[PDB]
Amino acid sequence: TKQAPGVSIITAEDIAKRPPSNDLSQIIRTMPGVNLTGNSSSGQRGNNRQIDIRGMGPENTLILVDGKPVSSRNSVRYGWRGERDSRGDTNWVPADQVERIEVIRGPAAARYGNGAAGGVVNIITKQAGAETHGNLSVYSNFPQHKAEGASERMSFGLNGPLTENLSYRVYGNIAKTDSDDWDINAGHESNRTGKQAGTLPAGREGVRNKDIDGLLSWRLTPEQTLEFEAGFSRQGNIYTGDTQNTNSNNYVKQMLGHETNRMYRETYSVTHRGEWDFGSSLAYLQYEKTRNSRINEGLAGGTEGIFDPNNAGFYTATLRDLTAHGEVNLPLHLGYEQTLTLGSEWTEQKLDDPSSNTQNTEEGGSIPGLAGKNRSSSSSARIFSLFAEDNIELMPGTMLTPGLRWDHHDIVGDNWSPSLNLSHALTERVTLKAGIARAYKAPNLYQLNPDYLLYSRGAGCYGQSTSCYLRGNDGLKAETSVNKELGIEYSHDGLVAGLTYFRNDYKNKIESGLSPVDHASGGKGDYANAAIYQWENVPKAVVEGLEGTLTLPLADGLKWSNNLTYMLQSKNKETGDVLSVTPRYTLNSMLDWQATDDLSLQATVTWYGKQKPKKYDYHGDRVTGSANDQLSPYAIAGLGGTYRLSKNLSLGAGVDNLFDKRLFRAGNAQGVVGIDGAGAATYNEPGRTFYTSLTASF
Ligand SMILES: O=C(N[C@H]1COC(=O)[C@@H](NC(=O)c2cccc(O)c2O)COC(=O)[C@@H](NC(=O)c2cccc(O)c2O)COC1=O)c1cccc(O)c1O
Ligand SMILES: [Fe+3]
Repeated sequence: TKQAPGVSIITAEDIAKRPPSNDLSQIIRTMPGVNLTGNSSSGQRGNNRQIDIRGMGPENTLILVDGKPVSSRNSVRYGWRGERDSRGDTNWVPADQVERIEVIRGPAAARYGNGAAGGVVNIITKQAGAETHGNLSVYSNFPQHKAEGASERMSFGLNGPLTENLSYRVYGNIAKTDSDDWDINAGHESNRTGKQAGTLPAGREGVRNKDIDGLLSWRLTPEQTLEFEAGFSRQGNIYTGDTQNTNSNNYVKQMLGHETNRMYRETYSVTHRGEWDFGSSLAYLQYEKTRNSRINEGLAGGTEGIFDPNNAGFYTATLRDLTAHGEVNLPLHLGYEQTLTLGSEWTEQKLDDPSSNTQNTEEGGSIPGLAGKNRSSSSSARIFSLFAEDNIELMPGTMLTPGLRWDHHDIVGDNWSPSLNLSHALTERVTLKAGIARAYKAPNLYQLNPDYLLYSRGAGCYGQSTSCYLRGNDGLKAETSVNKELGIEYSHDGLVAGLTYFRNDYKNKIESGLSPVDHASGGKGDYANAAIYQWENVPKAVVEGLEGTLTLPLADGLKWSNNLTYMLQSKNKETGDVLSVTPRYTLNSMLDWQATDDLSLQATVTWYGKQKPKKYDYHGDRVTGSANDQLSPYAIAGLGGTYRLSKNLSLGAGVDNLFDKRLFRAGNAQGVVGIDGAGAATYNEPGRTFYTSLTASF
């Protein structure tokens, strides 16, 4: 099965029958437990949604490629409301070179450590064979409404042997998703008056991709393998008017249709793999270098996250991320039969950002200990980590898996993340699973940095109208979460029925603070002597929900599958507001008809439940009017198919959103001056869209 309790596999076959436009989030999000959301509740950058596991936010979803971390979004400014203007990190590997995807949710993910408090998504690539193989994949879609951006995608792969002990695989992808038209939300925008009249919330950003990966596998002995791989990728956007607050100016408009951010991502990795008598061994060194070049934005008030016209032009933020990992695996023959794993891990994150730390203090007054001009660009953190797993067979069919992970973060201090995972055959058809772990979150380098400084004259300040600063805070604690799950699954002859309950108790969630810690001195007029807030740890928050699956084989050629997410709770227990905005439930339904040996056909439905916006504004006050708007439940249906022409050639074709259900971003969630709020209506849902596809492979 592709769904056990806590875990989902997506195969290459699934990727082909629900072909993604471009980013994998599209298909990853259809698993149980998984949503596609922003990180907090502002609605800012709300068309830039990313994979969210059990409502824990997408910063707590750790993305791996072939077991190796992706850190690139940590190169984008982390803003006052916990969003980055980033597309996330699931669009680095092209869909057609993926062998499979693993999604691991809650207690089974905490053993991976930093940033897995929601879970892990591990994107696995196809590997070289016994003979030389390769493929050519093309995809092209066609929206009904021309406003919306079409997508085109071309990718190859090519792999095989060279000597008897030498293998290679390479692939390369070129793709484009056109942006939505700059005006796509016209007539649907929130009410905009005075200076802000005419402003627009934006449609989906476009992107251009170039990815090129090369790998050599060398197995210098029967027991010993050595891999070298390098990746070069580049995403450049197509800008369509998006700004943090939905305000506009002339620089914004000048840039409509142009590249305004480009991310270059380079990865190099050496991996040694060892298999002998006492068991298995594995170690790797990865260097990820991310360059994030974008137009300078402002860092104050309504000017936070809009192109700054006084400082026109590009800056480049640089992320050097360094990862090395070691492990061994020992079968142990003892009074209980078992498997032991011992490992270290070391990472370094260097961040150079010459832009984010440049807000100055001439208006709100200055801040003792913080220079107003030429603050450092630099941040870094190292975590060292040790861990051990034991995989214990109590009695055949029953497994107990304890592990301990310890992490030393060189600023925040020591973390202890223990875990315990149980599975139990109760019957030959029924299996009970339980897991309880404490997962780990390192503050990001923006939260942590006393030189990172934002400003507002009042509207964004919690509990007051005066000017205020927000400041990074090196005193911060790590976020930890006690992720519980209890689940039960019937499985027999492709009949599958399972239901899991999960609760994550969430401690020290980091977030812009509520009380001033101090006041600056000096500055101009009514803004002088502004209040100073920091990034704080929220003492307690909770998420809670249900994951279900049901799979029935209607007849031989024909399979009916369903995945269910239901979100019971999502609560900042300090403020009482919600953490993320999710749909109350999500049901995904596929019917799969294997009509002939050669022709497969697929119908799908997704039902999304209601969605509620935040209740409180940036002041902490209760919102009014269109800031309260909710999104009603809706469903999206789709048909597609794949017709095999030969061993060497298949064709695909279908329609996403059969019934043309469309939604439109009206703005951000709350009122500001001149720009009424849009509540939960913060994203654009695309309409009917035809697509075709073609895959040739030897
Ligand atoms: O969405 C927000 N703005 C909107 C809506 O607010 C406004 O348009 C006005 N605004 C206030 O009167 C205000 C009254 C009382 C208190 C204020 O802070 C006001 O701004 C004017 O400000 C501006 O025109 C611009 N703005 C600055 O230059 C600025 C420069 C330095 C410092 C600033 O604070 C600035 O606004 C752009 O502002 C906007 O478009 C918004 C969000 C989050 C936090 C904010 O502070 C926002 O203002
Ligand atoms: Fe302001």
